[PDB]
Amino acid sequence: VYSYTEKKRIRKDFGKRPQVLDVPYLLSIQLDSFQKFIEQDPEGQYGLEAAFRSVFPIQSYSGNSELQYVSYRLGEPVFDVQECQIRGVTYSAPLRVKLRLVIYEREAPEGTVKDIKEQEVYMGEIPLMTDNGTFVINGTERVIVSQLHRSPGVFFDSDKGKTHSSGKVLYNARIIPYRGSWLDFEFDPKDNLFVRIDRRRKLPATIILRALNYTTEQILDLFFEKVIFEIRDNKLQMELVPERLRGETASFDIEANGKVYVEKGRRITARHIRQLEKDDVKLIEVPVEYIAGKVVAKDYIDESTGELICAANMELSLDLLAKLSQSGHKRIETLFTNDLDHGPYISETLRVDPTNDRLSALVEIYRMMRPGEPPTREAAESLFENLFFSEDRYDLSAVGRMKFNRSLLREEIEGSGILSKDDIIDVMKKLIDIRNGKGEVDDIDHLGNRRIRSVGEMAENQFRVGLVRVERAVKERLSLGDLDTLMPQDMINAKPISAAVKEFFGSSQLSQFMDQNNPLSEITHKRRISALGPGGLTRERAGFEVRDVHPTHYGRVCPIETPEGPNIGLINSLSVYAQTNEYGFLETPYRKVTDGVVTDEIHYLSAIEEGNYVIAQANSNLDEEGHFVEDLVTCRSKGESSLFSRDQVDYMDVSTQQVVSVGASLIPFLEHDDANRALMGANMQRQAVPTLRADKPLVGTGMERAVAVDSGVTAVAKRGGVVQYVDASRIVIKVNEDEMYPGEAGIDIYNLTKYTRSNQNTCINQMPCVSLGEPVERGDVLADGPSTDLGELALGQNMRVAFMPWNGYNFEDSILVSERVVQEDRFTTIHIQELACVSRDTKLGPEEITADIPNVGEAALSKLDESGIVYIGAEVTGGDILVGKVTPKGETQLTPEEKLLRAIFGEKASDVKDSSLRVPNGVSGTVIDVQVFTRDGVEKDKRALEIEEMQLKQAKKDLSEELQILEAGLFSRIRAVLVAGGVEAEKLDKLPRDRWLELGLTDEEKQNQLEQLAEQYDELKHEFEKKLEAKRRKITQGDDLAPGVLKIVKVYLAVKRRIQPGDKMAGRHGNKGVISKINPIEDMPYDENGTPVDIVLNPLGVPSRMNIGQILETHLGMAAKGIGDKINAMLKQQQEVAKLREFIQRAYDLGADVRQKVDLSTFSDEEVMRLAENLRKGMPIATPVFDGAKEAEIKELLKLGDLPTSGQIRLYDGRTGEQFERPVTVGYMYMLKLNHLVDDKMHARSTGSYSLVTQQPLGGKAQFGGQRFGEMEVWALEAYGAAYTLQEMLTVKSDDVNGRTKMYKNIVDGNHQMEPGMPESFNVLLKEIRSLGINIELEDE
Amino acid sequence: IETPITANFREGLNVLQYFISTHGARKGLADTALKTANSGYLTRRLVDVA
Amino acid sequence: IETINKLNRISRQMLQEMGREPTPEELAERMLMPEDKIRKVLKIAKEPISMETPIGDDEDSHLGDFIEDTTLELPLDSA
Amino acid sequence: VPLDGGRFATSDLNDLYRRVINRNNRLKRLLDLAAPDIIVRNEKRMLQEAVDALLDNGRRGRAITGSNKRPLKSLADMIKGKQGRFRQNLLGKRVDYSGRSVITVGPYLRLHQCGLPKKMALELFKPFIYGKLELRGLATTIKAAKKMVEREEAVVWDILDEVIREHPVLLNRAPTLHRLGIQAFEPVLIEGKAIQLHPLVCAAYNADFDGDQMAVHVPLTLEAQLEARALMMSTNNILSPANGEPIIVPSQDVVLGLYYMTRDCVNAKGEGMVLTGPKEAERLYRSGLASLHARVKVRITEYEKDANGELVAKTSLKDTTVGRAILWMIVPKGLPYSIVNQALGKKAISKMLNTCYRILGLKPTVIFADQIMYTGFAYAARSGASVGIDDMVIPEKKHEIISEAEAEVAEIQEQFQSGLVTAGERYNKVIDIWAAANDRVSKAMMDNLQTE
Repeated sequence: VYSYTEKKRIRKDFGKRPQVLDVPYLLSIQLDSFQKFIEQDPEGQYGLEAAFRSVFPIQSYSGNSELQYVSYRLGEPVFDVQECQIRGVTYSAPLRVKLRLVIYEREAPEGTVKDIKEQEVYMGEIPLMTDNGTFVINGTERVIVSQLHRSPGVFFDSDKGKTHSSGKVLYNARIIPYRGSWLDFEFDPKDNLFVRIDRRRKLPATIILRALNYTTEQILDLFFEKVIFEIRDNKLQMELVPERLRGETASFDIEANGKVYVEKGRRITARHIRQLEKDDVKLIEVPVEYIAGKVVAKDYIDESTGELICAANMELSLDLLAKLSQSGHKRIETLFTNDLDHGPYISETLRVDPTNDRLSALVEIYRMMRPGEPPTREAAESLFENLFFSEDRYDLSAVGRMKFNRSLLREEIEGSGILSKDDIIDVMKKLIDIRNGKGEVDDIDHLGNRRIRSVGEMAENQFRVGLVRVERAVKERLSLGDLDTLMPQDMINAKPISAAVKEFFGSSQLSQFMDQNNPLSEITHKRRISALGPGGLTRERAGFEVRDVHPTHYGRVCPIETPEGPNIGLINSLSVYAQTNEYGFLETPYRKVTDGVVTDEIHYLSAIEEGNYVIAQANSNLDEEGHFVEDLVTCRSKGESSLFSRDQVDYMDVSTQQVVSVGASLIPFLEHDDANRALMGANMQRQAVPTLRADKPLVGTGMERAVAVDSGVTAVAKRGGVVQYVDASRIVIKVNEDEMYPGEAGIDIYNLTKYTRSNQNTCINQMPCVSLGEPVERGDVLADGPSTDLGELALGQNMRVAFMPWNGYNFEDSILVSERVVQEDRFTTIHIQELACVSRDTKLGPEEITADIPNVGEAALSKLDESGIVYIGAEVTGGDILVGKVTPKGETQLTPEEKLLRAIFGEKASDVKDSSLRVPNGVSGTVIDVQVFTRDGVEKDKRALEIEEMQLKQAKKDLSEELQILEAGLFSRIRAVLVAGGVEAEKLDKLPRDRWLELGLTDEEKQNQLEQLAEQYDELKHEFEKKLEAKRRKITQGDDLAPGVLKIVKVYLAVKRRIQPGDKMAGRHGNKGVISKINPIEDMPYDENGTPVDIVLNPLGVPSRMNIGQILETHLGMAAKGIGDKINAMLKQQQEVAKLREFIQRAYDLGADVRQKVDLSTFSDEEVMRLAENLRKGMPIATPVFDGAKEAEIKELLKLGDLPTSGQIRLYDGRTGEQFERPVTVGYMYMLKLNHLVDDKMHARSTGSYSLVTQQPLGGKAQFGGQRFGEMEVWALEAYGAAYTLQEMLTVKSDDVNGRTKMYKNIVDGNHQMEPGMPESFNVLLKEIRSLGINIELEDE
Repeated sequence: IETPITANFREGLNVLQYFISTHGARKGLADTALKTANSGYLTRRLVDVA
Repeated sequence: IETINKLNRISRQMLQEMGREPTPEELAERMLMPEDKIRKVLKIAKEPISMETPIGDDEDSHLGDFIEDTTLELPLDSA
Repeated sequence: VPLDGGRFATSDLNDLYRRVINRNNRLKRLLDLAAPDIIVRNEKRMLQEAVDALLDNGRRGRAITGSNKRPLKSLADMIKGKQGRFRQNLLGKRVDYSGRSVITVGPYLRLHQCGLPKKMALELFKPFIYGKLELRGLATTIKAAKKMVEREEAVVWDILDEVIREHPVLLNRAPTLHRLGIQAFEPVLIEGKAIQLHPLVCAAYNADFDGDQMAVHVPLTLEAQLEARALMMSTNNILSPANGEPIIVPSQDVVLGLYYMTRDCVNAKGEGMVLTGPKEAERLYRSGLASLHARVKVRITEYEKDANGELVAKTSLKDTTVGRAILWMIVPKGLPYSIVNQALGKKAISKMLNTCYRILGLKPTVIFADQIMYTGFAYAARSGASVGIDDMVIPEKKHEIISEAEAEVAEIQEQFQSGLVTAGERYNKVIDIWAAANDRVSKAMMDNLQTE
């Protein structure tokens, strides 16, 4: 049923809700981004082929030649991931691209059969992904962080609050392209419409319409609705739709085939418009003054002569109606104007804008584009076609086109790469409808308005940039000259593409280093979603309302995961079950519920599909065989809670464990804690360093099994088998012949490498823990990593907290520890270091490495080799020679006193300088291994022989072992041939193995079989000699080194970092504090058994720091370790296995409403003994998130451990021996060790080297420096009665050279005088003032 | 908005109110992260003339 | 500058034809030049680095740091 | 300057002053020959743009781009912007002799010293133990004293212990938003690589014990020695100007243990028995046959100030306890009996320190506060408080509160369908009902936690 690693040991999971299919693969986001990018597409509208279709084919200006594209392929990598982890030279894979050259003819217009050539043109390098998930770049593993930007779409925004304080509501429209000019439409407070094409200056609305060759009547026909006014010889009669007089005062008597309907002065009410709709009145007699004052639409020309009586956008008068009546134009089509409901504002824009045709519009548009140029037509028209109607220079993001069609309410999800003329009209009509009050302003913080920038999409962007950086020169070389003898191989370059790729992968602010502290922080840094990037959410203009979490982030984005301070919660991380679709949005699964019957099938929902209907939550009570319990079930309706009936429930989630990320959900008691300390828990765990030898934790979740093997830190078995050999450096396996590959025998040899370096200076071991050969299968654990014990994560280890007040030592959130933590190397972390050697050629002499160094005694040279290198494992001390180095010296120019000393004593002091590698304030330790790089031109000179034989021992000897494993089956097949050929049973074991080919049998098929066996042995020898030469060739040629440098010697260290009495280390709920000095086991309290308290915490920290999970976590740890102590007490006697079996069965059936029925009766006796040896140190508990143990279970589970339901049993004093007045809990809980180590941050200086400008006394980490003070400390010291100690800090110890020169002489002679002189930084200030060209002086006193 | 919490930190609360409480927690964290710059520039203003 | 441009064009053509890094031994065998001269020309040609060079994301880490002046000697030697 | 990797470090000012002189020489070459006027005016406004860019580049709409794809920084940007030649090196800059480390909780001492570590005291008092070692004649030259101080013999630590005594050293914590962040104390030789600090004066630092690594600044000269001596000690500046109350008052484990220590209740184990002497009362408490909250009749010797500095002894029958008698034995020769005759808690210790600092003295007030924090650290560890799930309680009233609340919400849902309930009236009704419910929960919790 379960895995064999869970047959070895298993824990208790309560599970008050039944679960469906568990956590998917954790790194599916980072891997699929590439799998959609590198892998070949048959339809080809994906990956690189999208760029190769968008750019290629390229057509030159002459048109006589072009370039065509077919496909691409990838080659095999030269170096492996292990050699690129050890040394590291640009781990990638070369790209192979075939191209064809098409040259047209001069006489024929389409002579494409003139010159057709096919060859290979090199592109550059493309880095692959170590499937574990690390970008391997030159020995330093990295990743890149996924971005979070606003994406191409048409959503709206409101402009209120600060600007336009008169009280005018103004909106705006923003069209978001992908590569081009960002389109902006905004409003005006005097009821107009503005256009800001790539915003620098405002433009009217109708100029972009008149630039598209539009007239006035076409605009008035498309946008406005036209009303025809008719005249029959005496009157004015109109064709009025009756639902148009809403909110208009009637100023005349309405007589339409009956009585007077509406009185003069009465507003049109509901029954009046109802009766006018029922009567179906076609013609309404309106008076003269109603039409006189309106605006006509068409240009009503004269039929007599042809002149313009009235034009468009002209106000009517009393004489104009008489002229139109005498002219015979009885079809006055007056525009319908409704100021309350409709918008006549584009007619006001036509009133403001004086432009008439396209020629008057394009001049103003081209002057708005680039001022300082005479206006032309062809250049402006070509600029318009390349900025608005182009495809190669203007892309529009087909997913964004689908979003355009969704926002404009269309039915076609596909589109072109250019802007059509109907889209602008539709978005202006939508903007007018929003201005009229029919629309709705979309908020920015929707999840449908942000698109995930993954690895592959940003790689597509960088590939497009690097290809536009080459294709211009490609077009120039096509239009350069002759084409017959010129080949396309020497035309397309390979430097800019690969250079842009390597500079983006090694210079971008998102491409940063990893965090090799603990693998949960590794997963955190993997699936991290940032907001800052190439023009994203800059923190200077950070969204004040964007920073607040949106209510649609329920189940998509983890609400609490950020570091406090400058990197505020804008940068987040996605949740557990949520993945990304191929469009680029977030989605989460929900299960199907059909008419109350809860089925099993699940489906994914997008961002815009959540706020439409009922989404149910997991804490509702569910019943057997499908139906519900309570009639009132709370759910989520459009982002709000509601209480309703049964049949309205549409969908439902699977379980609660999803709304937080993995770093929050590893905390089992998050549901009993406040959100602030649960936010603080994430950046308390993600900087934790594991110890040397930790144990199995107590309080975990069931999701520790995922983040394990699914992270990738443990060794994963490929297909299983039987383990043949077990060692602490190498393990092998014998795969069964049923699952064996049909080609040949496959043996999974594991060349595991221990103790590799990290850039956070951590120690990594992968701890081979397997026993002798057991049958293993797919998905097992073979190597427990540096923070895992038996597969699952062992981050730290549990202590015994008795939070009780002490004599001033547990004062304000501090920690008292015992002396038993030092004895068994508990809380011991190992920090290793990396150093390097330099050796560069000079103009007087190259650098050499000799052990013979002048003016150095033999006591410091006895630790070195004959070449001058410290032995492996030699105990180093600060002030010793690490790498011996001589340096050629020039001319000796000294004082005559030292020359007199040289003349008296008589030392020659030849030109050899002492520039050997020494450690400044050397932290002592142990050298791990010395790695020395060699030079192709310079002889290696005797040093790297031993590490060369070590590289030969990790070489072919393992291949010789694999060849011996294959040779065993080969000899078995030879024996199977020789037995079946003839009767040979006693004359084969006595003869040697090599004396078998000389035996000649009869002429039959066994002679051909023996010939094929001899040819197979010769083929195995010929295959062995190839990699026998090839491994030595790779070791020889794998020494690419920086120019101008001869050789580099690496020196490692190992400190092992014992416990200092002041550190930074805490629990999991965010109570960060400082451990005080170590009190012994004698002063600290104890119990009735005699065991002293291990650790003491803050007693008043509990009600003030609002942490509740601490107490029941302590009770669970105490009860579980009491159960483990009862198991140990049963183990102390040679006891019958039957009552132990009953004990384990009752301990697994202790829960009443518990799930996960343990298949316990099928274990053998040795498996029960191994389960007892595993549960020796306590049976661990597993409580899921947002589903906790009720206190009755805690009481009945600690009553099992012989406790009177209190947990506070008789702490005795260690100083006087008395008993306390009220007892304190002596329970057990779980805590972690952090990364903030004491002397790595602590540094202090006395002297050193000074800088250039104001001599700038250097400081920092590993620089031997100190601390300055700002102007705040200046104000603080001027707040006192102190006058010139601040002035001393200003000049004397800072920049006064003669001042500190006199000061050091006063201290070394015992004078203690200050004598202030002149600050040099003020002189630098005076010179910077005089560098401008104005006078400044010092008036003499 | 209408419905408050029903349980407390001891009895255990649900997922919905826990999602609601983040709106008040992280907004206050943003306020105490951003208000210090203005307070510091004001206490710069007051000592600047002096 | 002419010799640097010639060696750059030959190195670009050699990386285009072969497919790996332009090792200067083949350049010395082709252009009949000594190897130390090729090392000297490849070593001299390098653009200097500016005095600001923004490393970190904040506006605190710039130059005027990690570079020291060796003319100002120790006060202990003067004592 | 050449770097360690052979690279060159030049400035952009070199590029500006190179291009200006280049185009000045090109203007000289154009003016020494017959040049067209368009070329001459082109060279002139190029020279104009280059000189005004060398003066201040990048305050108009367009600047010089194409150095390292970053906008260019000129000579005026060292002064004008955030880079700030003034702010970086003129009113505050980098100074020698300092150090910082993690603060560590230990009282361990009297109030005038706070736990400076061993190796930082060796490193920062190093020229001092050259100067006071070369004079006494335990070394020939200072170059031999180099070796004698890196070999680290015990006599070097003896001379260092002679140097460290009577030397108040400044300690400040960034940021210093108030003046009490900087103050001086003299070191003591401890073991470890972490600094320590006096726990009672932590209200003046506004710091919690989690880290942040505050700095230490050493005075050198004798005038700086006296400046660090007189107006830097916390006994000399004890009260802040801003409020009408001092900020060396505690609110901590001291106050919690003192409130547990001065509390009384009528119980068993020797109540109401009369003794003469509070030292006899504390001896009877330490003998074991007593109670900490018992009512014990102790004759209290009460003093009272005269008109010009004398005392009058008045011993009578006063109603007191064991802990109040011990706290009366804490104070030497001072405040009347009405001070100690109340439940001493949060405001009461501030009232005691406020009357003590104002009426009687300065140095007995420092000793009195030191004995307060001593007896607080004693009776806090004597108290031994704890927090469990059975300590905090929630009664059975909460189910009735939730039932009445959901019944009134159901009444709102029934009255909403009548057609006379708007959104604002229902919103105000929900606010009023749930506010009354929260007040009823608060009053029930107060009435159930003050009892039992």
